[PDB]
Amino acid sequence: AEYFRDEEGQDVLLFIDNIFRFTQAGSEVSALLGRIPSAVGYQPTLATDMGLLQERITTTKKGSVTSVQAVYVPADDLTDPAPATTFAHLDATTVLSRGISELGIYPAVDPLDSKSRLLDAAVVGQEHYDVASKVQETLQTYKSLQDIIAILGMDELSEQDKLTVERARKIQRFLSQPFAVAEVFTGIPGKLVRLKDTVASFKAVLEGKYDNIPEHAFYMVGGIEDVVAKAEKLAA
Amino acid sequence: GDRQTGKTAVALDTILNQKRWNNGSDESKKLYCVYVAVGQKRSTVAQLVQTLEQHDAMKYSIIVAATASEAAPLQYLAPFTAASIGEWFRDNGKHALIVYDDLSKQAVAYRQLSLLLRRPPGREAYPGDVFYLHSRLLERAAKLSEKEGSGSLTALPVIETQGGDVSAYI
Amino acid sequence: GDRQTGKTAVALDTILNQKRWNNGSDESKKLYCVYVAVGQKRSTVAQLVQTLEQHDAMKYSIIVAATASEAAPLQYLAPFTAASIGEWFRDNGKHALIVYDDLSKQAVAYRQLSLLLRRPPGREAYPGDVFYLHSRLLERAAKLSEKEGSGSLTALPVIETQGGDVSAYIPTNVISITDGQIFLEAELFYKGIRPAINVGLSVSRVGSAAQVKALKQVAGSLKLFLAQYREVAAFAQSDLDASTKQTLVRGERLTQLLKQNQYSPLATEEQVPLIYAGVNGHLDGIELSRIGEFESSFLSYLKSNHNELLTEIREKGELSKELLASLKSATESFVAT
Amino acid sequence: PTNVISITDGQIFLEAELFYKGIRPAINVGLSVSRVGSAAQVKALKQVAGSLKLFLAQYREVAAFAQFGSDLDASTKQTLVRGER
Amino acid sequence: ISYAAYLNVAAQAIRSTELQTASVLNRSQTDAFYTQYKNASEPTPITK
Amino acid sequence: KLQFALPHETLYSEVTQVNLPAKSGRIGVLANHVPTVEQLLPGVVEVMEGSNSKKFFISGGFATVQPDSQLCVTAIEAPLESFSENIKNLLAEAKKNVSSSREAAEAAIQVEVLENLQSV
Amino acid sequence: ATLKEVEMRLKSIKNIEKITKTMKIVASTRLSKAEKAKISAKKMDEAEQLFYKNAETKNKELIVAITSDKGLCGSIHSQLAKAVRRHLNDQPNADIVTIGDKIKMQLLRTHPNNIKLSINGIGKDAPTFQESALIADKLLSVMKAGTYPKISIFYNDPVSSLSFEPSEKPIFNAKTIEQSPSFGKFEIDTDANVPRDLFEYTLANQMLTAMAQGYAAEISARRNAMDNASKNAGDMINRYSILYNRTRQAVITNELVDIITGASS
Repeated sequence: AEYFRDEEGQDVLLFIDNIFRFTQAGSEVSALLGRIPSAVGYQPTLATDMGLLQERITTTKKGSVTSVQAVYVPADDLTDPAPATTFAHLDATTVLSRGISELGIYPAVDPLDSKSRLLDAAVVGQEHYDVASKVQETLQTYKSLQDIIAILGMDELSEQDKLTVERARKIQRFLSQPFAVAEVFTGIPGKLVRLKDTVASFKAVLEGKYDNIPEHAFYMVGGIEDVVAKAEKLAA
Repeated sequence: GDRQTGKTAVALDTILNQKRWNNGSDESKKLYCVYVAVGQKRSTVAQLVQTLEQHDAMKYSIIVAATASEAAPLQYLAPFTAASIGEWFRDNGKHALIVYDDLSKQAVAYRQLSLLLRRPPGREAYPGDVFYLHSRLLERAAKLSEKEGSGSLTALPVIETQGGDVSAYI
Repeated sequence: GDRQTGKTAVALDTILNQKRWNNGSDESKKLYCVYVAVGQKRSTVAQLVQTLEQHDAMKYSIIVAATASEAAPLQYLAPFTAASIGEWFRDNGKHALIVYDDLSKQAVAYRQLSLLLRRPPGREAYPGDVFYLHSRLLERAAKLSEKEGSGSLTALPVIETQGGDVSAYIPTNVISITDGQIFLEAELFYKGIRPAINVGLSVSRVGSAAQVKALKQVAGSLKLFLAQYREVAAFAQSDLDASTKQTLVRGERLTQLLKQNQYSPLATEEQVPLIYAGVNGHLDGIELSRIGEFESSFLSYLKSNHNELLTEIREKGELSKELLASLKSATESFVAT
Repeated sequence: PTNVISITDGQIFLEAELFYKGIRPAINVGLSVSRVGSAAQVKALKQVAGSLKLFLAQYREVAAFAQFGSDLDASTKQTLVRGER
Repeated sequence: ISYAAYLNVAAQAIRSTELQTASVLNRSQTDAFYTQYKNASEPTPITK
Repeated sequence: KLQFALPHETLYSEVTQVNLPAKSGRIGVLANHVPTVEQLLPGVVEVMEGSNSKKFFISGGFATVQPDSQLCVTAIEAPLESFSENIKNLLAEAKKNVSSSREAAEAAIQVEVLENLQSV
Repeated sequence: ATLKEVEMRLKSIKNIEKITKTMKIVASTRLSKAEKAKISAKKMDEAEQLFYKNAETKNKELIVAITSDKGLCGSIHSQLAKAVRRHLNDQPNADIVTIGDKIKMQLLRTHPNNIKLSINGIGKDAPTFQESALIADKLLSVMKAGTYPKISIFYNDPVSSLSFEPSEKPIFNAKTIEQSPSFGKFEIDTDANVPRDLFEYTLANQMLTAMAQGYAAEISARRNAMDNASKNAGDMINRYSILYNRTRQAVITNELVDIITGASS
């Protein structure tokens, strides 16, 4: 990766699979070396090995290596030291869920469990942040609202509340990208939507300009431009 | 508190507030603040440094760095060395402050060292002299008797508690 | 799964079904089974052997035996040695099934070796490189490339849960390596559900990729129905909603249906009909006690009346709408009687 | 404790919570057994205390149920009242 | 005989088409007891 | 208007003529009628809203012309068609029952009801 | 040990969550029937109330109360108990007839003299006219209800589908009917003993309605309570989960240390 970054000056993206099995491998080598297995078995050199590895993953003045790593939590014990040490090195976490995939939303991202530390009013812009925050608040309120709204009845929603429910369900559908690799796999042409147009799309939805286009005309539909077409097809 | 709850930010705000006081001409209003970055990513520190230099707070402050990459004995020696600089200020009779961020990662460093010296593990595998390290470090931070100078060295050691269950040895 | 709850019994059922395919000439249908008895009493294995002889399964069976008396070095090498035998069949392009039973006793033997060799023991006092042993063993099971000749060596490792513990070091490692799990459950055993498999905690990472197309067609519904039955299971204990109650009727009948008298496997060409009936919900109209009698009777009714259908299901291996139509008619007719 | 338990002919567990509950000396007779039966027990006391065990055992079950505070039948409340005294 | 006893009895008799909804039949026949309390003191709970 | 209300049901709780069987014989109400209170006996009832008429068998109740012309019948559940043979068989048993046993009164109400049923 | 004792207790909490969920659902099922009934009953009552209003009703004494034998259906039992006690300050010498074991027990403590009649075999069943009629009949015979020219009944008005307020109303005696002035703006002479019939009749009609209102409030309260319980159980699950996880790690660490210490020698 570094040959690409340093010696070909090009941005890279390096996937790693399970870092649990990275840890397990390291733990074994420690034990083989006869060194005292540190707490919860893990090697005493657990921290340092990650430290070297994930500081060779950085933005140099000539390139930047991005790395996507997979964290196989040990029985979902985030409490365990090996995940904790990993999370310290990690900057963002993308938390795919199967519930989301079951809502037919591809990407499978669980939006209330995906967080980055580069999400800020400064780092990604105030506008971007505000748009994100509103959408997040919308989703956050929507989920919580759906808990007793579903049970009690959808009529229990106020005009404002169902404005939010409508917007939320429209957003929820709007999230799904029929993306290019899975053009075949879902069967629906891909959508690669540029960053500027992503912000723009959510601003408009926040202003509820497409709160006249039903929620299922955004299902498996890309950005704002795309749902102009789909709006037309919905009518036609 | 818990990891990256803006863990860094709390300390940063103190340093920032003590810009007006520190940019005073009164030597009794001079804090000389040291940020010891232990077990922290060199990138993150560089962003922090840039933040500090944006608020031009760097000119009254020192950064000592012992990043995650940097080896465990260096990490072990990082708080002790930093405190010496603080004592020079202290022994100017001038007020100082030192933030040991994260002293919890220093504990892990001393743990590593102890284990690698094949010295017996203590509770939670942190050696029994983990206490000794911390007590020696912390009690070297003081505002000396007025005769010996009014040089403070205020300590804010930043502990990253996993689980937030503070009934934990470290 | 749960300790000696006929863990070996669950395994043995498969071996018996391999007789049916074995009888057939095709060597893709000749899976040459290997049961690898690790740390097992000679009497217990004698009973196994005797049972195997009774079902004439010995004529493709191999019993690799490292008995309880047989020492820990033999036990350590016992799955590895067995695997090598498997390579010969596989290399010949044939297929075979190796059942490693149980790696839990293999682990202990390795523990005995390591501790005695004074090597530092890993987590839960089981050697540190026990993972390395298991990973080597369990990755030898492979469906080979067509290029390097299509062969296979199916494997089914058996792990004995120490009081149902699945968080234990030896289970956790193995769970990661394996492509599926089957998780036996004590409540189910007690509730007379034999097999006592808890299908919620059973998973397959190969799943539907292999299985008869016919059986796939008539069992998508089954997954969904059972899913509801599980959720609405706890609603079984008063004054209950009609919707839930309908689920309970369909679901309970299904639960009885998946009971099978152990050491008796069923022919797929008749498995497809039984599930089909359930899919057509005609079993909703059959009393729980009478499910069992119904089942055998339905099979006999199909055997006399619609053995054209049975042969069609078998040979086509797929179900045409016309075949499902005729099958439904047969089910209706039987259900009426 | 494990080693001793095997060696001995009885265990006489005292429960701390029951100390606080007001049995001082405390007891915890669910974890107290003497499997050498009524041997070396005075004959009179053997006769009288014959169903003392049954009452207490029933009391133990009943008391647990009573804590859940479900609508109790009179038979359970006979036990409960008897047990308490 | 009490007026409300009279109507009750009439309703009960009238649910004797001959075949009627279960809820009607149940609403015309439910078991109960009356525990009179003489004081504390109390005549025994007995079928109302 | 009329409000005809049962405990378990409700009927008319506009109704231009109502014909009721009462302790005052039989009463017919159209528009304003005197603001009477009469206990209704077990009855064969006709209720007409307009000319359209629906006929009810009622286990008795109470009748009250409210002084605002809101007729209010409150009565205990019996419909005519729902009641309307088994009771006649039952009555034979109940008559026997009068010999042995309040039950005498019960069977007495039942015969009154049977006669009234026979009327339909 | 710790780990297992945590785990069994956590299993208890899990079972509790499940049960409190289940109970809430079954309560909802029952609630539907309760509400359905309550409309029909209330309609009948309203027609009588039209009489009492227009009549200008012009209202030892009785206190009647309604709760169920069973508990765990809101604070129905004890909020009503407190409010009975308040109205037992309002009439110390009143004879309390308690319909329901839970209200029976609490009041029985405050005055056992005042407990005169009590009724069992009602609480587990939905309100029914047959019951109401019999209770009324016994009230007249046993308590000589008409002698006490004030009657008051307590029940739970189901204020909102999420609420219940214990409520009371006064049953209108034959004395009440008698001294109602605009009674005379309803025609009767002396042909029937309309006070003595209507009194009996409204004793039951009012009582049935009160029971229906009460039952609906009770079952709704039971649903509400059992819902809030499920939430509380979840929190306890989470708390024991953290304890379980930490406890598991600590045991592992302690065991490892012992082995290591042995190995070191």
